[PDB]
Amino acid sequence: DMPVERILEAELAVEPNDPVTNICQAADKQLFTLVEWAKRIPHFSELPLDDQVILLRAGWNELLIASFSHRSIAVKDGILLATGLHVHRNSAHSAGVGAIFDRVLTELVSKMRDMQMDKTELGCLRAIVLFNPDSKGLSNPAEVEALREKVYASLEAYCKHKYPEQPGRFAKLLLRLPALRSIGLKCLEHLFFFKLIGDTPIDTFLMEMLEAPH
Amino acid sequence: DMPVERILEAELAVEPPNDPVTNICQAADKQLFTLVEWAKRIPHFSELPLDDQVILLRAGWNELLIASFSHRSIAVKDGILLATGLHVHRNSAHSAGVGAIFDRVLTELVSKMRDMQMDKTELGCLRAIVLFNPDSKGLSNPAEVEALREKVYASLEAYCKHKYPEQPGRFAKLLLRLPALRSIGLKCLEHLFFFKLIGDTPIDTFLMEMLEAPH
Amino acid sequence: HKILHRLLQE
Amino acid sequence: HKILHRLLQ
Ligand SMILES: Cc1cc2c(cc1-c1cc3cc(C(=O)O)c(=O)oc3cc1O)C(C)(C)CCC2(C)C
Ligand SMILES: Cc1cc2c(cc1-c1cc3cc(C(=O)O)c(=O)oc3cc1O)C(C)(C)CCC2(C)C
Repeated sequence: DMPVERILEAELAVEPNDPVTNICQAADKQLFTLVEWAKRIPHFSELPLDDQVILLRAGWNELLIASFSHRSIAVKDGILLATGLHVHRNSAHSAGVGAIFDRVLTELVSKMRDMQMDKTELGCLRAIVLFNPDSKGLSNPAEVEALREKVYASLEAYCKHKYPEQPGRFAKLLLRLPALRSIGLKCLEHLFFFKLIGDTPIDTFLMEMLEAPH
Repeated sequence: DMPVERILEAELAVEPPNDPVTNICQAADKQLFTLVEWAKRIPHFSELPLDDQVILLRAGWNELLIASFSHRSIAVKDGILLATGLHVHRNSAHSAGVGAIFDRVLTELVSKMRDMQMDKTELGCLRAIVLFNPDSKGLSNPAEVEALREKVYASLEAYCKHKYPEQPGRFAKLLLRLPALRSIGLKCLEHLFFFKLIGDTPIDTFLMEMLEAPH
Repeated sequence: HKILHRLLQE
Repeated sequence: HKILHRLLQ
């Protein structure tokens, strides 16, 4: 069984000048909290440890880009980091990463805002990401797929009950996942580049996430 | 309105020496022409402003077309059927240095289309959703494209509920291949950009045009 | 975009 | 994967 009330509690349980080094510090910090979040999602902690590792290594960036984007809904043209720092669009642009930052804004934050995506809905989206059965090396893909199926069935039923006037809302929620996937990848390419040029500090867990597998 | 019957006819209307990659790349170039024909038979696409038609096709072509050859390949064991008629097996893709990307097509797309037996209407709707991508940059009016998308996905949901009433998950499941399709398209594009760069792989004119920078 | 514009002609 | 393992319990 996969109750939305539990996913929601997961969410509530973990809530808190190169703008880039601030952004990267926030990410490293929230990688620790992501572990705490994942353990509160039903059945995750029951999977084999190696699979838990695979799901987190494959999903972390998406999982955490979804989180700070949802937090930023009430921010005009910027993002709110878990540190408390607001980062404006103009400062991302001034630091050479304006284009990627705008895509977070336009494809994620603003669409979350326009639909007023709620915290249960976020949590379900992020559970869906976490239970990614395409993740390579999973000892049993079918099982993760099944956990995913139960999350999206509970979400569908949450949407139909809570927002019965909006028959499309469910689909619309899932249709943010392609943008999330691409924004995650494009942000990883920037990070691999920061690491390479070696300018920007990257803290230890962030760095570990940027290692090759094994 | 956005009837699934028209989307399906769109599909049915357009259905068709050894570096395996150069064959893969000729096929893609060939099917870029047919993609244009397909797009034009999707309702309301041709009514959009010409610049918007261009934006959508230039952003989606690879996803659109990786979706089609994958679905064609459902009955192929461990390989791909190109629109030319050529079957390309995973061993030959491995032997040519692109086995990883080829297996992701296989495992995340072809084989998942097979296990659910995704039908042609369903494909076509998926591809319509992709085409009507309101996040595409530079669109003169994103809302209208979003609205066309919304209509595609409402007709799909209704098609699924009527035709596969015993599978209440099927709709979601179809939409949940779109993230893999997105990443596979980007990963394929990065290969293509690399082939152009090293220059040891022929790339035909339309494929090449799709690889140019925007205006 | 030359080729694509041409094909979009109708 | 050292840090992630340790955090996972
Ligand atoms: C780490 C990172 C880098 C970037 C960005 C975001 C992040 C980034 C920040 C957080 C913040 C977080 C936070 O303050 O809540 C978080 O939880 O996870 C992150 C994951 C990330 O990849 C964007 C896309 C905003 C601009 C481009 C660069 C600078 C590459
Ligand atoms: C063009 C292209 C390249 C590659 C691949 C696919 C394509 C590729 C082939 C077709 C075939 C098509 C066909 O035969 O029906 C098609 O419609 O569109 C394509 C688009 C493409 O990007 C895969 C991912 C199978 C392996 C890796 C490389 C070699 C990068």
